[PDB]
Amino acid sequence: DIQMTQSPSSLSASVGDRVTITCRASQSVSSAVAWYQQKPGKAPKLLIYSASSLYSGVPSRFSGSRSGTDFTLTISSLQPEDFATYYCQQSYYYPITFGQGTKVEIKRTVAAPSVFIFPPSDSQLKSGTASVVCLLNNFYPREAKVQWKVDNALQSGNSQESVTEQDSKDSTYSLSSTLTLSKADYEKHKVYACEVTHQGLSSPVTKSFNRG
Amino acid sequence: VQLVESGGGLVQPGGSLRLSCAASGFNISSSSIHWVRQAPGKGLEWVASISPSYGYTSYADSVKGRFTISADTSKNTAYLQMNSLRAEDTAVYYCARVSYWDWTWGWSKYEGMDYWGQGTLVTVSSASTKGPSVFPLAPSSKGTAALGCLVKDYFPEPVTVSWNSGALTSGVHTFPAVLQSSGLYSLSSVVTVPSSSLGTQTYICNVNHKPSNTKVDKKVEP
Amino acid sequence: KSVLLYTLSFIYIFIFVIGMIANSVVVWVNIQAKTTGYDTHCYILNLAIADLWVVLTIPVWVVSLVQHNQWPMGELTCKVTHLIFSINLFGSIFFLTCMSVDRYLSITYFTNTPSSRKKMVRRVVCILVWLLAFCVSLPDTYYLKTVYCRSFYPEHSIKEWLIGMELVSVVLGFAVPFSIIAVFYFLLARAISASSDQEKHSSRKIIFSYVVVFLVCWLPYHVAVLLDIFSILHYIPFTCRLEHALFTALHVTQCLSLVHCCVNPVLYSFINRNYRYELMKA
Ligand SMILES: Cc1cc2cccnc2c(N2CCC[N@@H+](Cc3csc(N4CCC(O)CC4)n3)CC2)c1OCCCC(=O)O
Ligand SMILES: CC(C)CCC[C@@H](C)[C@H]1CC[C@H]2[C@@H]3CC=C4C[C@@H](O)CC[C@]4(C)[C@H]3CC[C@]12C
Ligand SMILES: CC(C)CCC[C@@H](C)[C@H]1CC[C@H]2[C@@H]3CC=C4C[C@@H](O)CC[C@]4(C)[C@H]3CC[C@]12C
Repeated sequence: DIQMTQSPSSLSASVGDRVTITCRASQSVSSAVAWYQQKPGKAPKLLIYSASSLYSGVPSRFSGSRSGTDFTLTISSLQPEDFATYYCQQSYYYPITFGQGTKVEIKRTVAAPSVFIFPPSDSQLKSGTASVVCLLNNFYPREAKVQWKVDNALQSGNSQESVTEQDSKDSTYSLSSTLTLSKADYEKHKVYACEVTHQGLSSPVTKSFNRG
Repeated sequence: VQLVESGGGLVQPGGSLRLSCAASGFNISSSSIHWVRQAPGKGLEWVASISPSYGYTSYADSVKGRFTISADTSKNTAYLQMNSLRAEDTAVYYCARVSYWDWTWGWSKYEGMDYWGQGTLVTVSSASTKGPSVFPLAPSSKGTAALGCLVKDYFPEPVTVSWNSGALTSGVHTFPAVLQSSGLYSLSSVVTVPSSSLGTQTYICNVNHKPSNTKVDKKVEP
Repeated sequence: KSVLLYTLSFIYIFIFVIGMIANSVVVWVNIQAKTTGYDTHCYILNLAIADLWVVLTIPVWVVSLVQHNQWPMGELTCKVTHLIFSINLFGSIFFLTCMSVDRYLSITYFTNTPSSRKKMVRRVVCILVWLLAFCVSLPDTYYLKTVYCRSFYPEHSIKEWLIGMELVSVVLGFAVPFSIIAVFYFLLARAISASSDQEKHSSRKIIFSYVVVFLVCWLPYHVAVLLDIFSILHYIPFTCRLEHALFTALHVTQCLSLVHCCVNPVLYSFINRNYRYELMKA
């Protein structure tokens, strides 16, 4: 297997800006590279094939080059319809190996995250499993740190994090962290807390609630 | 070129399946057919490839000795048969064509996959169908409160959640499903509304599950 | 008679110029294209090199012919030229043979083979063909001397040697190459006919030319040579008219044969749209 590293892992460029994505191989592959474009939940399309040729149909903005074993895809103006991951393929040596991909996302100004805490309904206590939710709403950028510390006792290893995609209008994300315990374990503890640290927050925000 | 896949569906671990990519608009025998796989929320990967003419098939490491790729030129079709599937095979499979052109035999270029079919989800999960359990994420004690519905322990995907009979569509978020350790999905859908409005207009969330046609109208309220 | 020799000299000069220019251009484009992401073919480059060498050697033949069949140069030039010409000609013919089978396999067998493996296979085939051409050509120059530059075969069985050599030139020189090329281009035409997409892009009136130019080039020469050999065997009566007719036929058909050198670039690369676009770019 030929390992193909790709950078940068994640981009952030506003409409009209240039873009450059680099693909580094391991051995030497002679011009047998290609670049695709997978829109969210759709079959990838072929953007560039061979070292630098353009597949008939794509706009002239997309272009490729080559330098030894390092390949590069350059976009002059980043149209609003060009925001989707791009993958790097090599065909010289089987098995074919793809790249990690370089997601391209909208850019905007920093925005603080609205933090909320939701306890578990008394009805759910009957099931015996209690879950608490910490919600970060309408923030930017993707990076965000959320941690749980029940009565200052840090908890780790049991939590689920889920984020949405760039909002259509505001171009902002939204994150939910769920902490799951056992009914007896939840009843044993006194108070719960959620701490959020973010680029748009000067200091971490700690939102806490008591079991009663 | 109108490649189309088929097959796919929930399979018990260790079972077997046969996906079929049936081409059209060209003769399959003059181009190689590859199978590409995409894990949920991850990058693409290569699986196998076949030349229908004389059948020179090359497989990927993770599928060596397990996946068999065959071709039928009498119908312009390719078949990938998989057995002993593990939990890590959950993915979406596409079939791609590595176009070859003869009119440039002397001075050619390193071709690449150009025509891809649609996906065919292959969920290798030992779980079974189940109905979602809806729980109210009630508003906090104390200017815009937030409230939501948490649907837990449901299978398989998907689920559609609409708030207040579709009356509310601004400020409502439904996060993507996360596969719990136990093997049953969970999903939270939360909306933010003015604090004053609370206690006057009752908020209800609709959870509909086609696989078990289960409909729940949960009344979230502090 | 001298009129015929002067006309043949003019034709040879024209062929030399055209072949030199065309082969040089083809080799240059083939070398330069690899930097533009193309995948050029080894056989085309080797064929161009062989044609270039034959064209480079033509002038010695022209000078010898114009000098009333005299041989002013020494034996060293005799041997060197009669070796280089033969090696390059056999190499060109063998590459024309191998190229057809490679082209046919490209559409069925090599459809799903990584570029590295097919590149290695092509390099191996090229080396094998060069070695085989040199091995087949060596014996002819092994016994070539000047005293009139010609071949002085062993006396004890000299007769046999003559026909011996001739057989090779018709068995491994023209018979098998034509058989293989015709068979495999017919198979390729049938395979294209079976498919539908390939019909629009490609044309079926080029393969027929590929397989017919070989005859138009190498059939008259071989038939003339066989007639000469049969005459040397006294099967045909000895007459002034017959010997003159044989001489004229041999000279004219030899002049026609070297058209095979300058018609390869125009038939295998020039008509290619990608090659034309690349050349215009360069
Ligand atoms: C100008 C010229 C062209 C020739 C073209 C073809 C053959 N010969 C030519 C020739 N001569 C005559 C024949 C011997 N021939 C040796 C030879 C080794 S392998 C070979 N091929 C035979 C056909 C087969 O298909 C491939 C291999 N031919 C070279 C010397 C020429 O110079 C004329 C000499 C002056 C004179 O005519 O008085
Ligand atoms: C005594 C000589 C001049 C006659 C013997 C034939 C000569 C012309 C032959 C012998 C070996 C041949 C070389 C063998 C291999 C290659 C590699 C190929 O990728 C380019 C051509 C090249 C470099 C050939 C050029 C022609 C060559 C040098
Ligand atoms: C000039 C005449 C008399 C001899 C011509 C023989 C040529 C056509 C023969 C010599 C060696 C042969 C090759 C030997 C090995 C392989 C590898 C195989 O995986 C595909 C066929 C291929 C590539 C053969 C094609 C035909 C070949 C090139």
